[PDB]
Amino acid sequence: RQFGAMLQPGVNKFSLRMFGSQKAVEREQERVKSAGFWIIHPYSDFRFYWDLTMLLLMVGNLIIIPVGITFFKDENTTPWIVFNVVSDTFFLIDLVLNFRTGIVVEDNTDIILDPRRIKMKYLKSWFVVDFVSSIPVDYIFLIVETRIDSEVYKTARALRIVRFTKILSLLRLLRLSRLIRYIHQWEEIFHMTYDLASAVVRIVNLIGMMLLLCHWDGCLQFLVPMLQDFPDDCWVSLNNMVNNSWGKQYSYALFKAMSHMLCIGYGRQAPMGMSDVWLTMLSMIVGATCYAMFIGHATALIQSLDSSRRQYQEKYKQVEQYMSFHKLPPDTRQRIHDYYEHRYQGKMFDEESILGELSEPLREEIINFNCRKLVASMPLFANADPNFVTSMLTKLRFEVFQPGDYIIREGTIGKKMYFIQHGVVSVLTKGNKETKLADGSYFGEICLLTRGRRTASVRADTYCRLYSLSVDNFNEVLEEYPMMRRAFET
Amino acid sequence: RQFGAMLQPGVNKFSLRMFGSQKAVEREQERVKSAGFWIIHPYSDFRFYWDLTMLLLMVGNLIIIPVGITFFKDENTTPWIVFNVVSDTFFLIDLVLNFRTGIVVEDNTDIILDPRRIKMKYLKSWFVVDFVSSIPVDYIFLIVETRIDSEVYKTARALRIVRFTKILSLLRLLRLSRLIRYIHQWEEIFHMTYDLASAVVRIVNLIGMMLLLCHWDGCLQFLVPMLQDFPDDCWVSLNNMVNNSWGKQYSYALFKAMSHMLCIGYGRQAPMGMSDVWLTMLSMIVGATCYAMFIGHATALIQSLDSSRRQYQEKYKQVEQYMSFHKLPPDTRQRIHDYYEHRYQGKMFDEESILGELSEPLREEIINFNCRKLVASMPLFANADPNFVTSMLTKLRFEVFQPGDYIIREGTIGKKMYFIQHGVVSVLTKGNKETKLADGSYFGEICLLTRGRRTASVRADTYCRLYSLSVDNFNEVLEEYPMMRRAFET
Amino acid sequence: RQFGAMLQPGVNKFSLRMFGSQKAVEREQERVKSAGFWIIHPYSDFRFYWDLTMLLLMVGNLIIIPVGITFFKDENTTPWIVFNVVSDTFFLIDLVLNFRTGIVVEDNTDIILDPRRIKMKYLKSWFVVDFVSSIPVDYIFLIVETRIDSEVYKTARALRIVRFTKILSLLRLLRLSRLIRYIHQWEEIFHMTYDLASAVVRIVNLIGMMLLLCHWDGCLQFLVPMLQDFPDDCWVSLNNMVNNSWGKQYSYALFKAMSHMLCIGYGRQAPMGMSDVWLTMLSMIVGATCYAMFIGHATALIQSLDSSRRQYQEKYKQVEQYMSFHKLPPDTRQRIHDYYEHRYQGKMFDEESILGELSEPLREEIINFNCRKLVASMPLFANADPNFVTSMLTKLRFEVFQPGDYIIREGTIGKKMYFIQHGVVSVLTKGNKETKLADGSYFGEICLLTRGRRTASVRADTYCRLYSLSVDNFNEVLEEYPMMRRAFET
Amino acid sequence: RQFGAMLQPGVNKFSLRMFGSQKAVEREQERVKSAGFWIIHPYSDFRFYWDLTMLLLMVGNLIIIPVGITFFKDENTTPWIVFNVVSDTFFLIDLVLNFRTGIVVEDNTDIILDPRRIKMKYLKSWFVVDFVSSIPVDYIFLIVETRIDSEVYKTARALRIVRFTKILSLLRLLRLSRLIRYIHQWEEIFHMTYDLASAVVRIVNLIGMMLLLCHWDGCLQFLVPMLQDFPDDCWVSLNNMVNNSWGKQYSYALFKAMSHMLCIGYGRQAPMGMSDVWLTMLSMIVGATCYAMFIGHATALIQSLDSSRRQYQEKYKQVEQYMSFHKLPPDTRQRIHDYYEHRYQGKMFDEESILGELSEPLREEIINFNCRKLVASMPLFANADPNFVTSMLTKLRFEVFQPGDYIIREGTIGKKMYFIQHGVVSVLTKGNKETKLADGSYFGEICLLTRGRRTASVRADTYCRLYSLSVDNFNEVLEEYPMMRRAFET
Repeated sequence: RQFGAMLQPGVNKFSLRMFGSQKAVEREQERVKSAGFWIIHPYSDFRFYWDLTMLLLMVGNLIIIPVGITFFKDENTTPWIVFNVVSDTFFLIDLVLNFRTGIVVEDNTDIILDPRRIKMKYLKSWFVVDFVSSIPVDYIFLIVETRIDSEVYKTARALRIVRFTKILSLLRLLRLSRLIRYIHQWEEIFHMTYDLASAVVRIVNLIGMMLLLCHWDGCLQFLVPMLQDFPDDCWVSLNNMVNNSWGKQYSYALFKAMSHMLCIGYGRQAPMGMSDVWLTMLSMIVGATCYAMFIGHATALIQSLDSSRRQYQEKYKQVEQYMSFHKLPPDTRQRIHDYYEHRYQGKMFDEESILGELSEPLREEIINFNCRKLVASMPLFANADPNFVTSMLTKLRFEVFQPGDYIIREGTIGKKMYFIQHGVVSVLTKGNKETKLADGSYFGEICLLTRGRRTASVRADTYCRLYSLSVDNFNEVLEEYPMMRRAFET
Repeated sequence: RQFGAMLQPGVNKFSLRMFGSQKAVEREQERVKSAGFWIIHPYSDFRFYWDLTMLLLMVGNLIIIPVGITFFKDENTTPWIVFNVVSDTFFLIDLVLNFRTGIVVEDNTDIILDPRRIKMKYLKSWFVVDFVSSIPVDYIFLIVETRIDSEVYKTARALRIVRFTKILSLLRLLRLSRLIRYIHQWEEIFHMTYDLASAVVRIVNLIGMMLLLCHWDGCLQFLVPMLQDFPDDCWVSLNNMVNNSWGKQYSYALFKAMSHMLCIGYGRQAPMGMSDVWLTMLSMIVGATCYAMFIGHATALIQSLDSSRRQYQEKYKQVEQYMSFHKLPPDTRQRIHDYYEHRYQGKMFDEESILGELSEPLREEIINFNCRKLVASMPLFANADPNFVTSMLTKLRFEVFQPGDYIIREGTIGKKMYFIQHGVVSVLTKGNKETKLADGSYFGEICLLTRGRRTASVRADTYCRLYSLSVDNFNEVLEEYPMMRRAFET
Repeated sequence: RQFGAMLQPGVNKFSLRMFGSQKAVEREQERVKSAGFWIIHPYSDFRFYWDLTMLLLMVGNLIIIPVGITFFKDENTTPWIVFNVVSDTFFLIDLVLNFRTGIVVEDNTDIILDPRRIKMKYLKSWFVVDFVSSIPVDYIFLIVETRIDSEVYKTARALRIVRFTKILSLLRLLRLSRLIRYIHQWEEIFHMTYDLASAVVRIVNLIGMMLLLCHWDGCLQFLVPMLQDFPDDCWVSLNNMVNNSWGKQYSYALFKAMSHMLCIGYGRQAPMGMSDVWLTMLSMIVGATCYAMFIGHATALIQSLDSSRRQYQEKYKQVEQYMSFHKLPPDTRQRIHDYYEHRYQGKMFDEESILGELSEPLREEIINFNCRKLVASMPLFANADPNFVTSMLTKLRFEVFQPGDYIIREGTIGKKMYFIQHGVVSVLTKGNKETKLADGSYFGEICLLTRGRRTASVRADTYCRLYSLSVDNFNEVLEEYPMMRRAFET
Repeated sequence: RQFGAMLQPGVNKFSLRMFGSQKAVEREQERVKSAGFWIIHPYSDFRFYWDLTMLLLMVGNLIIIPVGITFFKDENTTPWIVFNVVSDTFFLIDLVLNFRTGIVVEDNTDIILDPRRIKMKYLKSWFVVDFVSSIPVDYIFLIVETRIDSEVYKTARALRIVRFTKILSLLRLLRLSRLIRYIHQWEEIFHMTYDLASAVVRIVNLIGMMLLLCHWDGCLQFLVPMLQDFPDDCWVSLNNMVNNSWGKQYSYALFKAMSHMLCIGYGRQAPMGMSDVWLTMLSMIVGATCYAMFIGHATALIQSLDSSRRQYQEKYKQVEQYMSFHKLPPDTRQRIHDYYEHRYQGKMFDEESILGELSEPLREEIINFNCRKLVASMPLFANADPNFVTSMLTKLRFEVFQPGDYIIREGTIGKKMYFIQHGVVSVLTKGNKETKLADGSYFGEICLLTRGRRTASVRADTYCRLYSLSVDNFNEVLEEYPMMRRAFET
């Protein structure tokens, strides 16, 4: 009874992350607990360990089945039959426990209590191939022949029947369907892989798929000549590899299939019999098409890694052509380039969209973390309450000046007041000699309470990073807060 | 007379879909019925079955003509002449009924009653090649020779004349023009294919076109050596395939042409005579260029299948670089990632454009289906009339909070009221212990009629999916409806 | 004197198009006539015919020079020296008249009267290579040897000197610089080619460039073995092509170079001497890199032909994922698909940008051509003056309803009035039986003068294409026109 | 002591550019001068010359190590040991001075005074491979064998031990890690290379990397047969290259590796022993995959050079489909094309974004340089002060009319006044005969002070480039300046 608890998802970094909170974990735990009979939750640690063992089984079979069919004349030995029957039992349990399982759609739990509803969905999608690739069809074929024909050994049928055994045993490698199914599942369901698109994981997927195609192709290149008992014009009988060892035969047939794949050649020579020509042609067209598609795939998947730099390069070419179209002096043309490279750093983003997409809690977390220590330094705001403070902070603006600008103009209208955030400025006066501010200071206070002319003029001494604060936004926030609208006059 | 009714489009899932309503079907039915003489409507079931038979004919001819020209020495037998003449009659009827047909431009009916207007358009576009590829030009050439030269058998001309027969019979495979024409027509005119761009259909189109080019190339590789009567340096005479059977000759010449196409080799060896070198060169350059273009095509057509996921990946890289550029704590950096993955689910869309593109009926169908049961639950709105209801519902906003947010802040200005749509929240009070709402409830009613301070503060206990409802939009809709503007005070 | 008039641009479809008006043609005619000495205007018919003859010369030389150097032992005959000297005279006149010519930058006339200013620019860019590839350097080398060495025939130097003649005569094929220069000039300066990017022209450019590289590569593959006098391990001496004819030698060396280019093989065999290995390696790497770059080029240039359809496919995938994310009934999911396919027709555009980019004259030409006959049909507007009419028409909106919509709702607020433009609607009333309007009618008049409730309700009977006309835009235009603001009340 | 000054960055075009101002240069100079012990600033001329010498060393070793291992039987001579020990000393100093160095992150100085903090970061990243590739591991292996085994010469171990010496000496070519590290550093840190993405530099990087892979592959193809002492089926022993010279052996093994890379063939023949087959297979798959990835890379990097022209082509195809969708007369369809080609010149930009991205100083520099001489020409503005002038100039608009437009309409409302900037217009009157203005004039003055009807109507006689100036923007700027609001009435 207590072992029936692993069949429901638990507290685990993967479940916790994909759910968000332990409360959500127990939530589904109960959503499954709506069940009467044991239903496997797809995220239940049981099914994860199941699928791990079954991934090992599927890979072992897809690698070992063809090599055992084609090479190893008289393949039935005391082992390899234990192997096929153990694999068949595991995959039959896979077939059964496949009906009684939790499906997931849209990341929304689809656990379907109705066995028929899950059974119907499985029947539609994959139960047919899983059935055809679960039962040892070759063994039941051999059986319905051994009983019917006593003279099978004496008759030519047994040779036909051994050829049919070797051909029908090839069904077992439709389990590639389950392999790709469970891999896609436990890679997109997997979160640490769902991130970045995991170009490493995806390209290793692709390398594995090409290597498997090439290895099955090699075993095929050797199966088809063998079935016809090595005619005098099959490569196995011109390369004189009839009496060789299964290592050399496999290695060289894999050589041929990989030649055809990369379009580098045929092998030691060019096909000479009709079976060779048609196999070479099928393998050339399939291998070369698949390889070129895989490489177009990986090329696009790599050139999608520098997207946010290609986009900055494009936006700067547009700035270049605007500058040209107005024929700007090559002094301003250099100031502009400096400013761009020192604002977008070879990577584009948008502090307006990327804040119109976030929710209000996240908007406020970023805004607060940015402007807290800055706006808290002023006395006229730090004394107010968080309502007014963090309803004002949403009017701040980002600004990246350049060494030499007149962030303020002497004796001029100062409609906005600035809050510095980085770099260092130097306020200037005709009378006063020098003064500086940096890394969290604030200037321009003479403008907020009353409008007039600025008593100074500051200069960016390095790449300052001020935070703007206008007055129209100010008094719009202000008229919402009469409480502090009254007290500012004094 | 009654059979002249199939020449006009009818009620049919394809016609119904491409027209929209049975009224539109009878509409055109009459637009064609503007005719006096039988005019084929391009969508008339007659022309569809016509084009089906003619597609079968064109494919049969493009596959059977070259193989019959090149191989089969003394090709004229009791069959194959019946074949050419039946094909010629069908294609001549195609030529005639091609003038008297309905053309379609922009999906706007172009049925042109004026025979001259349709005849002139056909003359301009394709009547010339269809004429050159309809009449058995080789037969009339042979005839204007048999009568003129009695000593044709005795003279060397007959050998010249049999070579010219075999060359001029090659015109019949300009019907590829009609094949691609009718396929493009009955694939874009076809709607279930016009959807998704039908990558399956398009890639099968491309595979068919490459296979046809490669098969014509094989027949050419064998035609050109044969015409010169197998010189001692043509592959047919070094591979010792003069006395072979037409199956082996075809299979191996197709082998060579496919080698040249994929750039895997020449064949058994490298060309040795000048005709071989120049054929191999023409075939190499044409095959390799065409194959590489087809594969660039299919690569782009496959990488256009994950567009709406590549675009989410790009937008998230921009969020990454915004986060970096402000150096956010790796707690907020994780909250943001969670929110994104749980709002755009690896697929981008825009509920603002995708509603500014739809018409007003569809805007209202989506808005209604979304917010009906939600806004109907409140008593203060369900009692009003659809005018006010569905003129208000256009101010609702979508919002996806995160487990732990303070969707409401305790004792704070509640300028907007929320309508929940999913998940589950938990209102909280200092005095009250607990309370919940979920899956279609509504809270925040104390704010609409009168403005003040919220008596509570709620928390997202899971990934809530509330629907916002402000008050400025509210009273803007309200001042449009004085009827309910008066009654809300009580 | 009168022949000095062709040196200035004239009235011609190319000049007329690239200038806009015959007044602009005479404008520049005078801008050049600012000259004292004959200056060639780059668009002067003289320079166009010049460049045509010179394009013929450059192509003839790039094809004939290598074939004459490598093959044709003892190449100096009574012809071919006339050929080199005529080509040298034409190209020297090209060098001279290259200084005295009109340059063009930004499509802004750059005709520079100052000979020094044009001379300085030419010196910087291309005068150096044009000088090195104009004078017969091999002839002056031969001359400074014939005079210095009487025993040249007797000495081994003459063999060295004939090798140096054959190598130094290779300079003449730097005229490829001029070829690509003049082609880019007379293709982008050319307008009918500057359109569409002329994918045909550009891909033929690329095919020509690959064919030229491959042909020079063939001549090189034959030059380098020959210079060493056919060592016993050069392909020319294993393929036994020493005593062959220049046709076979050229054809097969071009074969080899094209093999290396496409990466299909080497030739009859694989290199065996060190010169062969290093030539084959240089040619493999250069040919294969260049070919793959050309094909990436042409692939992108073809996949840039269906841009405005790929973009519709992307926008519709985003509509698909919006529909999914709200789980819409598969009835609305089909209405939406119908509307999209019947509004954007598989091709995206933006009637807002494409009207914010045009000038005001073009804005008014399109707006007028669209809405003239429609707005003129109403009596209350046709009686007003073009000022009010065409200041109102800028408030019209485009709208594509769908068979079955209630374009008007019965007894409802009709804030906008519609002008039909296509399709056919059917107004409905409880009392009135039926009525129709189509293809240029207008309805909804009861709303403009006075606001109330609509006395009817219309339905889209086919895919109507109405033109909206609101009342807020109406009275905003109205308050600008008091003249007609007064008279509407009656 | 004074030599300890080069260890800090100085005044230099690279430092000056990457910092912005000499004040910033001395700023960091002091930020480093926060140090007590000599710390290498990564931009210190010392480290730049260091890295130059070390780049020379790394390239020399990556080219000379493999060629010395594989060929040159009995490689230990009086030279080459001096070479390995000098290289080892330089690279060990690299290892030591690697701990005591300035790191840079985000272009923000990361100079870390704490030796442990820099040491810890280096330990994490690359100290491990740099240690494994710094010490002569093969020499210490040989030493711990020479002392232990006196009978090493007599025993079979010495042959094992010479094979292990030749294998373990291969560690030294992990310095490719440092090579790519220092190249990426001194190419992105390098600014003149960081511009344009420097497609030239990047493609030369890629060509160098492919050439190095191919050269190591050649040396490997020769190392692996040699270690097994040239079995009777290694290409070195079928191509009969055992007794050859190291030049021929190297050149032909590089031939083979480059064959496998481009997928052109194997070599003189196809592998025959198991070591040959497996090397050829490893080299085929690695070389072909890497080459195809490099070429996808370079293709995308070249097709990213015409981005701002591809984007204009796309925007114009959208204009084409808008024109079609409204079926415009092919006169307007030509006017529109002329206007586009003469406004966006085959290159797109956005004078609104590209001015919303710039700071306020740069906004004002471009605006001033554009409109200074234009707005200064008018008397009513030039007499005002820069405050009003340059607060007005931000309302100017750009506009490109077309020869024949009525920039003004006769006797019409002239809500905007124009400032010409290029081309030439011709004002017209019923009474007045003719008049012109061009290249910096100004017209439309009768409208600003008082509103009425224009007394004239002008025409674009060429492609004018006026600068618009509305009146609503005018009086909005005006009500901000009462000073000049009063004086305009007179």
